[PDB]
Amino acid sequence: MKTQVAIIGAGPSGLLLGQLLHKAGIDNVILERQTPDYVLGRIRAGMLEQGMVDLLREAGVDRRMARDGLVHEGVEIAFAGQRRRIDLKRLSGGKTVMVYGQTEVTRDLMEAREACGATTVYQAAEVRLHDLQGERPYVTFERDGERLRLDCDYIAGCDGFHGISRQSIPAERLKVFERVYPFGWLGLLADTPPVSHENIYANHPRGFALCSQRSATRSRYYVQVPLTEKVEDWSDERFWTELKARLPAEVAEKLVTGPSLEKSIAPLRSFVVEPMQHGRLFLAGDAAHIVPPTGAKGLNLAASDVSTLYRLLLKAYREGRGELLERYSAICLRRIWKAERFSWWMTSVLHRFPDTDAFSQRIQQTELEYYLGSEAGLATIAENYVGLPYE
Ligand SMILES: Cc1cc2nc3c(=O)[nH]c(=O)nc-3n(C[C@H](O)[C@H](O)[C@H](O)COP(=O)(O)OP(=O)(O)OC[C@H]3O[C@@H](n4cnc5c(N)ncnc54)[C@H](O)[C@@H]3O)c2cc1C
Ligand SMILES: Cc1cc(C(=O)O)ccc1O
Repeated sequence: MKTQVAIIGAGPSGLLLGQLLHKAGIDNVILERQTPDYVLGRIRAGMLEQGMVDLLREAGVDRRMARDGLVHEGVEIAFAGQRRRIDLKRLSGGKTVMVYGQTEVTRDLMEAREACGATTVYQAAEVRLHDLQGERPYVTFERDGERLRLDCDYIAGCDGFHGISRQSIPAERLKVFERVYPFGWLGLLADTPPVSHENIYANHPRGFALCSQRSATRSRYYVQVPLTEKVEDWSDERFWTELKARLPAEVAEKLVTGPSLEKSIAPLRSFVVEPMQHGRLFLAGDAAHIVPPTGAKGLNLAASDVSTLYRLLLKAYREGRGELLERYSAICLRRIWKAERFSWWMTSVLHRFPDTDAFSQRIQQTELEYYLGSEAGLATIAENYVGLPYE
């Protein structure tokens, strides 16, 4: 097989890059280890920045999102008996966020890719990269018993955190920045109407809680839990009871509960690798970095990475200077770290940390009081929440 850009992974990163390159005229093929049904089996929600929204329109996959998508002009933070709404639209200057799940985005992208007949190879196992600093890089994999080879000019590592792409770079070339938080999120997806038309973050002494949406008949809730916890010790019953205890009464009153469609515990991690590339290999999305989901930034960061790689690959294949591709890591990392900072801040002020002292609690409380009580403070949250202007 011959292509111009070999893409590893058919997640939202790889698919979006694939479709963007398609419109541009750049040949590309995607290799996915799992099956389409499995990738779509991944039930992850989604809050979208306008940057990602507009990027889906440019890729031509905006029709269904324009229909099923839900716009939020604001978001709520609850703490210390208070409920404070952040007017995102007003504070950021017209900008908003979009409720549209990653599962839907991934579906939409697949449909556009199948519809246009672009190349995608699922069940591609033992994926291995070759000659990365060489001039004829190539990929090798096995499906249906046969061993194939995909020749290429460039390789896009969009194979997520546990992908082979990052592990294909010599470790001596990479520096890893990592923070593991002492808690996880116990999440529950239910076929119930959301308690609020905007999302609600809650800092409660018992722990963090989050009320979120998917459709308008499907809700997504989280409560922070210790990593000592196992999902089997948490009935739907126990979940709703804890969630209600961590919410304002006037919210818990209005809360429609129900059976769990999905119930899982997710650990919170920060992760960044520098640089994000090696020769003809470019990492994007979870392959390069992880954020705690408190900021809802991982998928949006994946988008910005892909947007940068797409536009550099354009100026490369067109203007014959595949040298601007050296600027990939520096450009992405500037935005990645700003996302890591906000996601870290959000996590730091909304969660309860073990073995913290009285001073830390008061500082956390004062952080919320100041930033939610100041027009400037509110603006710093808002502009980060909707997404800072692209680079
Ligand atoms: C609970 C939770 C809530 C979140 N909420 C938000 C939110 O509200 N807003 C937001 O912007 N982000 C959110 N995120 C972040 C988002 O889910 C991820 O950042 C996003 O999935 C990253 O996409 P990706 O394509 O880079 O990686 P992935 O989605 O993991 O895709 C990687 C693909 O590559 C495949 N693959 C792996 N290894 C190989 C291999 N060797 N060979 C071939 N293929 C391979 C995988 O099967 C997979 O299909 C949330 C995350 C979690 C866990
Ligand atoms: C607001 C938000 C929502 C989700 C979700 O919809 O699951 C995850 C993380 C978030 O910060």
